[PDB]
Amino acid sequence: TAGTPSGNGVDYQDDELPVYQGETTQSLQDYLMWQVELTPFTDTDRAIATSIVDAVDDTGYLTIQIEDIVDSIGDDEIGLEEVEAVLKRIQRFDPVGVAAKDLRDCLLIQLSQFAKETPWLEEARLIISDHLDLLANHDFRTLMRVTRLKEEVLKEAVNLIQSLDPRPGQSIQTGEPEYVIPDVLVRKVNDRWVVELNSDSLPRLKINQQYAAMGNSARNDADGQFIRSNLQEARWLIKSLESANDTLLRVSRCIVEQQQAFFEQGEEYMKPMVLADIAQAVEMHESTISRVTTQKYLHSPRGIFELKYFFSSHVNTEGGGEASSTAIRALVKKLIAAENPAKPLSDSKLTSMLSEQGIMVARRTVAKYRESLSIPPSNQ
Amino acid sequence: RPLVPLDGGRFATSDLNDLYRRVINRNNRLKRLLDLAAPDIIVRNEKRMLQEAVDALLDNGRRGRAITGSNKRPLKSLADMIKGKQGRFRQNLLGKRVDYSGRSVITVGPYLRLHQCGLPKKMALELFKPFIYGKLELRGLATTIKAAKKMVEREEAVVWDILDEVIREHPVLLNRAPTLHRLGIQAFEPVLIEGKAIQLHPLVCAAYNADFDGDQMAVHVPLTLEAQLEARALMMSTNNILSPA
Amino acid sequence: MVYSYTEKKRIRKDFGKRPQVLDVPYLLSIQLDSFQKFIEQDPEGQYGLEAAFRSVFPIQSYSGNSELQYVSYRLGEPVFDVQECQIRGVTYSAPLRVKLRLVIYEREAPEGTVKDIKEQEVYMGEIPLMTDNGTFVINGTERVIVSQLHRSPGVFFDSDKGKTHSSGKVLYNARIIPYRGSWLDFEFDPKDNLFVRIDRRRKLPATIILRALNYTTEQILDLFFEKVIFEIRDNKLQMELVPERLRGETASFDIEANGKVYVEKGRRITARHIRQLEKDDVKLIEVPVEYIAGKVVAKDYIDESTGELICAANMELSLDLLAKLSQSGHKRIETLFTNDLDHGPYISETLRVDPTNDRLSALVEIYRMMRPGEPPTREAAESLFENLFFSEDRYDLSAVGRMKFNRSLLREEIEGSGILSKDDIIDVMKKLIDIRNGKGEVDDIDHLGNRRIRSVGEMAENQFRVGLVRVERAVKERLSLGDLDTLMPQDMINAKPISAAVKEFFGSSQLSQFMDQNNPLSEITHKRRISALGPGGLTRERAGFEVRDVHPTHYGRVCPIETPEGPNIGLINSLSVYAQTNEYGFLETPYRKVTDGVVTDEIHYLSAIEEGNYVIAQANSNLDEEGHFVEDLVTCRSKGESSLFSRDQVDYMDVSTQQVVSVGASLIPFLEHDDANRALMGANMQRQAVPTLRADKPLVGTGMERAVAVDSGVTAVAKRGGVVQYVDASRIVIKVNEDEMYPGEAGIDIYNLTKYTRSNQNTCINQMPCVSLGEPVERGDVLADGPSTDLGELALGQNMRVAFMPWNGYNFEDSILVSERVVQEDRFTTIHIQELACVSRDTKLGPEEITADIPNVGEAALSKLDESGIVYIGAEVTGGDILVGKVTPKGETQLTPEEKLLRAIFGEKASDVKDSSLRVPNGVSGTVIDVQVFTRDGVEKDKRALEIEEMQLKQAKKDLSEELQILEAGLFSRIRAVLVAGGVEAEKLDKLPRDRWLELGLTDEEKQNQLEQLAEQYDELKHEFEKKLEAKRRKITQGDDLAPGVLKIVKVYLAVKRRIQPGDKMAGRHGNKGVISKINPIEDMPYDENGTPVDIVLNPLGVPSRMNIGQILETHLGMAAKGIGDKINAMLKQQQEVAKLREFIQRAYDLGADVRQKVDLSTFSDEEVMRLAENLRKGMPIATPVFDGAKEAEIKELLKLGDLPTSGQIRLYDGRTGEQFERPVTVGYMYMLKLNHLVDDKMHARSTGSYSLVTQQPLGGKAQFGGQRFGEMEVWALEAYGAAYTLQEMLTVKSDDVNGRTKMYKNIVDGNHQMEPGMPESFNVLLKEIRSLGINIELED
RNA sequence: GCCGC
DNA sequence: TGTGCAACAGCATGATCGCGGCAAGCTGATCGTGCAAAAGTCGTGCCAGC
Ligand SMILES: [Mg+2]
Repeated sequence: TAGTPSGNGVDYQDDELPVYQGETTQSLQDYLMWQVELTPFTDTDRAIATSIVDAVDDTGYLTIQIEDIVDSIGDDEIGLEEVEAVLKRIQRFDPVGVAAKDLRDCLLIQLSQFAKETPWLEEARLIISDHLDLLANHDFRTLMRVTRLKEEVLKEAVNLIQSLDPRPGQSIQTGEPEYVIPDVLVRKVNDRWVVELNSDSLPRLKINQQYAAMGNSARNDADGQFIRSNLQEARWLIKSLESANDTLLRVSRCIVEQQQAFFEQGEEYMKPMVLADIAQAVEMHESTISRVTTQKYLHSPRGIFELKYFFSSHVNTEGGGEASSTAIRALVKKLIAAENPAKPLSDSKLTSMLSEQGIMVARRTVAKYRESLSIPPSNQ
Repeated sequence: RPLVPLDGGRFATSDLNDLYRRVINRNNRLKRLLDLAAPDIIVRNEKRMLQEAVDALLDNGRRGRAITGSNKRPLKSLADMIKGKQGRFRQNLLGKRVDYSGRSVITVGPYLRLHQCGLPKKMALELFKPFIYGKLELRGLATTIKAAKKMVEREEAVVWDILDEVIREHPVLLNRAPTLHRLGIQAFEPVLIEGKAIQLHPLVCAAYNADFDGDQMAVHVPLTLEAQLEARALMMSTNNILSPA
Repeated sequence: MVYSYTEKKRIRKDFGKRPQVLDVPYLLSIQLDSFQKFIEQDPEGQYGLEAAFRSVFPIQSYSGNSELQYVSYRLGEPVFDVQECQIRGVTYSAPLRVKLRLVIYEREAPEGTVKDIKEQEVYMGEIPLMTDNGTFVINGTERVIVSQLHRSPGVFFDSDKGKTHSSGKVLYNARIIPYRGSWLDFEFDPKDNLFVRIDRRRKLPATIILRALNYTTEQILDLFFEKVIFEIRDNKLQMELVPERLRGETASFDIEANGKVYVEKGRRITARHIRQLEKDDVKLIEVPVEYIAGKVVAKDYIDESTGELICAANMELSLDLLAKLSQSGHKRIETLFTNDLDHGPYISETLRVDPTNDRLSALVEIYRMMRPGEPPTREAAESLFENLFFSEDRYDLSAVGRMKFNRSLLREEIEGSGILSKDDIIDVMKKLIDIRNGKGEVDDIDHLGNRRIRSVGEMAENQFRVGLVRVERAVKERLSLGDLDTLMPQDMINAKPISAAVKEFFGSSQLSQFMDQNNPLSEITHKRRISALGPGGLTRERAGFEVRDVHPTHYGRVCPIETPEGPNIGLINSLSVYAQTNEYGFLETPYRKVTDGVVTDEIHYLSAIEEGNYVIAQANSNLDEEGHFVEDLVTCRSKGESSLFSRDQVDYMDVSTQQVVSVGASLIPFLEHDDANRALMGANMQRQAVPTLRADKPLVGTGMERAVAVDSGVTAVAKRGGVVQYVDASRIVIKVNEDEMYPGEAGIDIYNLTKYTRSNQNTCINQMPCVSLGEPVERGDVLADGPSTDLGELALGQNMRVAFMPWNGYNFEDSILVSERVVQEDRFTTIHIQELACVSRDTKLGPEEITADIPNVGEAALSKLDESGIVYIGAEVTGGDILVGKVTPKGETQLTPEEKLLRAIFGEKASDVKDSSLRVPNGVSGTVIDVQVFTRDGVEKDKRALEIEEMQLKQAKKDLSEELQILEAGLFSRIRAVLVAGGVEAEKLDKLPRDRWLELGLTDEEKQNQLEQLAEQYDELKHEFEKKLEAKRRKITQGDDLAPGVLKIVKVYLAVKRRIQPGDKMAGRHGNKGVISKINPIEDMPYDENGTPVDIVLNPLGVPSRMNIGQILETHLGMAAKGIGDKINAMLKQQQEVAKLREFIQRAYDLGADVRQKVDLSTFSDEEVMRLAENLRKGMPIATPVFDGAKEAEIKELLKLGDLPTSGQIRLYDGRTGEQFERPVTVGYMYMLKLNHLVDDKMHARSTGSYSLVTQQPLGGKAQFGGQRFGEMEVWALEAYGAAYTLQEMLTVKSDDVNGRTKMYKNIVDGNHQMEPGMPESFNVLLKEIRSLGINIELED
């Protein structure tokens, strides 16, 4: 290693019998319930506040309906008239705009708490937020005529709109778990692309299991011999770990030899690898190989980190033989990305171009591929 | 008995869970083998091993050697959790870490009265944060608790004025780490000072067995009408002048 | 000559009085010698991995007709130096290459071979290398490895103090320790029977181990006891005479010699009667038959008539048995001594204890006893006994163990086998038996002749061996299944175990730890540190009072001052300044030989036993010009004692008084006027001082500051110094003198001075040059000084003007009153450097990118970020400012219409990517100092990174082109000389480049030989320089092979200044510590008649009860030194002529009472006198050695020469009122240190934070925002007061009441102040834990 | 490992 | 006068060994299986909006 990162901060409970214990953390709802406790509320008001705080998502939005909140209470004199009042009180909390019904509600609540002398407060308070929101989503060229205002003033009214916070309530959120990957199966580039299995720790577990179980057995302080108590348990542990490691290594080897085309040259050279294809390769059932490849990750210099991605069973009735949709999806992404400023990319036109390239795909099949991670560039 | 998390998404089982897993595995294997009409020797071996696993779970290190984990130290059993200095009785209960607590080095204050002590103003505004929030919201400076929290975070001058009133008549307790006697902790009226060290009256140093060559004390706040009165009536320095020995 | 260039600049006035026979050693050679004997190869197997390789190899598989032949090894060149390793966070190591050959032996032909494959060397593991200072950079740290003091292998005899059975019975035991293997014990029970404890098992009698060596009881009886012959012929029954043994006995009957009475019956036994009997030559004499009744037969006499015989050895005889033996024809009967005067009944009783009389019986008995499992089959026991002892692999005494074993048994030979033989156990048992009988004595276990030292090289060798043995095991198996095609690399090279063991030892070990980097002296003390703990050592609680005591053999080996205080007292020690280690591993100290009545300058090193044997004189004993003692009777140490002896009686003399003081203690002036326990505190506190903004020399020293400063490796020392050519704040270039040079390529010296950098304790290490320009430099001179160093002298504090008086209660107890002038002048101000790092790793959502743009963050936080998104170099950051901008991707594949709307109004990401950026932690104020972006190979290089690369390569070419320029200048000079020799155009030739087209050809010889060779050398030099520059450039820009997950690493360094404050802790070097109580304005401090105020006020009450008299003497001597400096400064102000200034300097230097230091300004240059005077303008740096230094009279005459009061006390005035203090107040100069204890690092306050998941109780400790623990004694105090409500509020809410906490917080915010207490969660956890047992516990109503 | 006892 | 009973010494085992604070320092998971049963998904074709 040319350079090594510094060790990440870790801790463990010392001078405490239940080792490592734990640590409490603050969340969005925990921080909202803290504010509920410190504001003057009645018993029923506190109950409603807890009910609507429980329904706040991580983004801080209100996933459940107000009418559903009223239904949940199931109490007389708890109609939506007072549920709305408690809801507004909660919305005016430290993450301003939290617990909002929708995007319009966030912006309307956020704009309420301002100097009231903002240069374009009233220009964007309701005219842009509470009305013609879809126009602001679009270019809003006609919005200038709709609001009877010049484009110049709107050019900064939308600037203020963007200055307003998009999704309030995810700022207080911490985010300590980075969900990093150890990449149990590193693979490298050689004259034939060899692959290896790291983090096995089987010899490490073997040595520790020896020094503990076989160590106690070999220690002649105890009468007799502990040849069956733990000596024939460490062997089972080692055998289980080695069997799992061998199965994983063999399956990953089959995947690599089949998908070497992906790693070589361009990435989008995936074969539609079905579970049976590797099942016959290892002479083993597909279900056992499948369970194995569910969350195992490989480290690639350029390739994606995920065994399941290679399966792509997408014969797609391609012209010569078969193909894979994931490669077809990458092709569609690249084609749509590199187009004219108009960028038609019509699902009929895109399908015709793909068929000319040799991929006989239906017109609607390309549309589902595009809608998976993109939007039509004014193709309508 | 939660397992410990690891880098990425991996989880490591604590020593309490290892004993439970061993017991469950042995019990399941014995139960399955008992239905197969296995020879009595194997059944006896399995029964003895299950008995040993249960004994290790209840009190590891008894009747034989002690089961150890990945490293060569015994696994903590159920009995290793309720006994000893690190046990709940001596650690969690009979002694506890507490909120509203501080600590720093002590210096001498010769200008101090006997009932007074010098408190760093940076320790206060943290030891007395809820009181400051209450006074801020009571005087109309802050309407919501969020506003008061933001105002305290910025430490404006009016916050310092409010803090002084909070410290106007609220006794505080100072304690030195080896408390051989009750004179180990004494009550004082805090005096706000600019600095980072607690100023201690020279006449209580002998009772504290304290000197100004690196000693530190802890600070505790009695946030109760009863606790404040007890500090003023029982634990103040001007109260305990004669040694109760 | 007399003084070096660096020492002529400022000469310390030594007070000496005793010449030095030898100088002081490097003090870091130990570590260097050990590691050199480790990595370095040896023609024999004496030292180096070579010994381990020969111990393991050759290895052959069982019945494999296959061998591994080993031939040599080689260590590779490291890919990074120490600096790059330390900045990158990697280990500084070297690749290990070993050449080995595989030979296949013929199966058909016995002892014949068919194949022999000698392929090239193979690579296994990486060996960490120690730096020139004796440190191991592993994972970018320092990690010194501490030496260990353990018991040497051998044989030892003890007596357990004779208080075990409470009967007053002393129990003697013997013990054998090998280097590796099982142990052996011999013990005595209160019944006096031999017991053997093998490997700390159950007690077993010595007869079975005796018989397991094929020893029969009869044979054993003869060896165990001397036999006496009883002859019964013709009913006479005569007795053989042994007068020597017959010392104490009662004559049961008349004893007659040759028919004449010699000793009557019951006649008193007298040494005279025995002598008279021995004088008369007497043959065998008759005795009463009844006496033999108590005798015990030794042999087993056989009856010639029938096979029946009395073989019952260890048994007595009966009267009827006499008739049986007479009938059988037994004329002579053999019986053992049976005498108890000095000898005693042993072995035979143990024989009666156990009846096993066969080798097989003993073997099966020991196999069953030591291994209680399956019974053996005549083979398990036979194998086990060989495995226990005398096995080539399982058991081995070292060469030290064999030497000690032979020495303890008084054997002429020193060398021997590594395993014990049959005779060794016999000799040990015989010696143990004799010890009880009276001959011999028990040895001391704490004697330094029984305690050995292991350094880093030996431990590294041991760990390498375990990796070898581990790898060798796996190697054996694959030889069985290995075809001829198989090659060594394919013969289970197994580089994994060797490297794993090596890194395990070097990284995670008890004796491996970070080196203290507060000061150079602290690093030196850590490097020279001896520990009794560790793997082979003793645990803390297992130690006792006698182990931690000062032993008389500690004299010149370990200082009796420097040691930790609380738990580790007496278990961690330091080498004395002159101590050295034996090849076996025993501490030595040097002494001067004494021949006749005159000492000789020859020096011998003696171990504890060697010193004890001779009478050693004291260092402070007066001598004559010829070397003869001035006083007849002299003080000496003979055998752990001290008394008066004649000068001739002495055989050796102490080389120096310091011989008994550690290097750290050697730095305490007037140490002998300080209490030893108190001095301990001063020596310990000297290593906690932090270097300040500017180093200041001690005005009062001991003369050891230069050795510590130079030997620590902190300064820059001229390795081959010539003349200084270029100087800068970061570089020094020296033009080496031509008197010594390496032929070819000439050469210059380049030194890259270290700038501000983090230390292990977060302090700053910086180097500043001491030379100006064109200055001559000799070998070993100091060019630049490091942290806390001044002109090559250790300078770890500052010189304060101190008054000793009480000042209005502000120095009560140990408080220190400091003036504001100290704060204004930035004395005691330190720089602290911190390191923060940010790493980007690929995630399931996707790669983690580092960018300047950040969602949901205002422009204000991005003001200080670069285009990449990193704080600008030199930015000042506080609070929670953003250092590196990093965003992690989120997981989302269902585009909700609102999400599409959010993406429509806002950016494409719509702030979906979360914010995980490096922000400054609260309480941390720092200025951007250095950014260290590292990039993965293949990924796009960071925009900031290319700038770092450009700076790197620019510096590389800048420091590389100098040698090329010098070489090309030399070549041009040679060409110019050649063209001058013929066809010289002078300035015309010099104007045209390329030597004016090489000056055409001129003569044929010049064109063919001179010009052609010059052009060839020019081209070769240019090509070589270009290739070297290209190689350096290619090395600079390379992809960083990082961890598979890791994508990019960015490191940020912050620098802060620590202002001096009252809550801070200060100390002198006499054990006088204290914290600051007040910073006083300048007009309030006491001042003298000239209006000069003092800087510090110290309490006089701290001196007399501490016995810190060195404080006062140091203060007086500092006053004298500053007075002399003041006189010199006054003379320099008025620009007096050099002659009288030189005269006054000379008068000050030669003052004293016969001091050894002789300095004359006569041989001093006139300019050098001026420079020296300006250097000592502040004060004269006096030096008083440890036990041989200045006296009161000398201090007084120095005070007189400085025109100061002789008492050391002056008149002082109150700064607030102007009144004169009644009594005179002592005023002078003292060296004060600032320790690493600060209120900022020790001020914490919490109201409410996070809590542990278990017990629902707040966390503990700062850096975690914890609460103070209210322990058991605090609760006892609250109970004693009667404060029930305070205790309930501490025990319940505000601690573990989950609902009570929130209710109390709400009440306090509402201004109610009502507890409303509930039940703690810890008690619920306890109830659940108890119920999880079989016990039902409940709360009744 | 260190600090205050 | 030989015999049975109660008191005692020697040995093995268990339990305990001060209180606060700051650093630096770190553990993994296993079957497997084939098999249908179930759920789930992909390529393809629908009708409604522009
Ligand atoms: Mg103290």
